[PDB]
Amino acid sequence: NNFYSVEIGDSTFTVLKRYQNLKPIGSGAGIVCAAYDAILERNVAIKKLSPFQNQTHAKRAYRELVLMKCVNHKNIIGLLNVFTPQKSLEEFQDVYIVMELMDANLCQVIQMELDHERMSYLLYQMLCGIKHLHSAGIIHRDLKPSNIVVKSDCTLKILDFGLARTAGTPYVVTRYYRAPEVILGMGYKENVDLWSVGCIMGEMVCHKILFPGRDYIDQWNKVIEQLGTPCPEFMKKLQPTVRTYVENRPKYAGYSFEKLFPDVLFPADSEHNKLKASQARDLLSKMLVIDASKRISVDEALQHPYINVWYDPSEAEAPPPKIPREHTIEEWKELIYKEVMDL
Amino acid sequence: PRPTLQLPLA
Ligand SMILES: Nc1ncnc2c1ncn2[C@@H]1O[C@H](COP(=O)(O)OP(=O)(O)NP(=O)(O)O)[C@@H](O)[C@H]1O
Repeated sequence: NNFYSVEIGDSTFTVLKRYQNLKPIGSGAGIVCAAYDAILERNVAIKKLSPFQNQTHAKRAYRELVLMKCVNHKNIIGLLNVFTPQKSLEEFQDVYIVMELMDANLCQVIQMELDHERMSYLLYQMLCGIKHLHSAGIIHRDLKPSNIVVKSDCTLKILDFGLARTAGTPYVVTRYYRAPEVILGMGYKENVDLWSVGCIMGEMVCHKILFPGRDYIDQWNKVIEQLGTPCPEFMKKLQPTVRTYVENRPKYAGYSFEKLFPDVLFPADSEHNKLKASQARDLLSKMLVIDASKRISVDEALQHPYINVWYDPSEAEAPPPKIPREHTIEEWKELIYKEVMDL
Repeated sequence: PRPTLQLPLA
């Protein structure tokens, strides 16, 4: 057989013979291994979608597969190969995705003391990845440090495309990174992603989660205590039921960004470049805005003095990815299989 | 131009 089985913890990894020396790197709710591609003479990451058990997983796996092939960008994780051990549609069970192997999570970077140049450059690349997805009207929706991978040369790529979709109107976004429009059930546009960037940027500066809500409702308490109760113009935009609860909350003044992010928490202003704590804080104050209509866009974030120094139109103005929604599990299984065989 | 930066990753 062209394949072979190797146990990783408890689950079985039935991969192509070309992929050798499989080692576990990360966990999910898909298990990821680091391997060596004997044919390509390079290190790879192999994700086993543990995929069509229910209609939710099916849409998540289909989205991941379709978007991974269409998107071709420096700051998006690239698809190298897709395969299945099974030989028929009836046999079909497991889906394996082969990608470029990165050295770490952004969790490790949050436990590091960076200089302005590395923070800025990491954020710039993140924004390039997000701008690319948005140029095709795709919103990531689940940006968090475990979805952001980095290399020792300070390069970065975005990872999860399971929830990635167009602008719309349940609990699938990770709590701490949920924007007010996701927490409060409003409609979300592209800049929902900028709130996630602000939470990640704040985590990098403070080295702790920015809004550590204890549940999905306490998440709102954490945001209004730090930022202040939103103004009545934002309240009018809420559904009457959510609005009554939000207006019933105790009133918060919030804290200034100078008190939330003092100079001492940012890297020292280098004598060798023009990057400054006051610009990083200004950028944070434009991303961590509750009302999405008053919060900046990805483009405005790329134009920001803390980020624009790296601007390169080859990465920042790259052509949009060319993309060519309710089915049963049987219709989905058939749909996944057709895409696996095609690529 | 493309920078020459490093992250000490364990
Ligand atoms: N291509 C890759 N290169 C390096 N590390 C990777 C790669 N893909 C995944 N990882 C690692 O594996 C972890 C889990 O991957 P993955 O399941 O795709 O993301 P996730 O959305 O955070 N998981 P989950 O939401 O719990 O299902 C990541 O946080 C990384 O540590």
